[PDB]
Amino acid sequence: NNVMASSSSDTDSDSSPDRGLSRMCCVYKIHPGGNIWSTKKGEQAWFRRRFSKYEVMAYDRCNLEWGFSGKPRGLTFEFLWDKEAAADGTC
Repeated sequence: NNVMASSSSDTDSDSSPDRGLSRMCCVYKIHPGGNIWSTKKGEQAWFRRRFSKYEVMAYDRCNLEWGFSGKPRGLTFEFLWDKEAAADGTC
């Protein structure tokens, strides 16, 4: 037919949703702009932008759910890393 290669799953999720002591959050890089933005998995975050805040909740497997916020299309969400929140519990 055609040379088909193996489409492996790069983004695989072997992660505990939250460990309490280690409240893991997803850290992304928002483009354009180059804004480092993180969202704590399991809770809702608000994407603070120039003239707007967008309600969005981060899932356990690291993926977002944008609410009625209706954030702009054409933005690039580059997943940087999975990290834990700060000592106060926020990321």
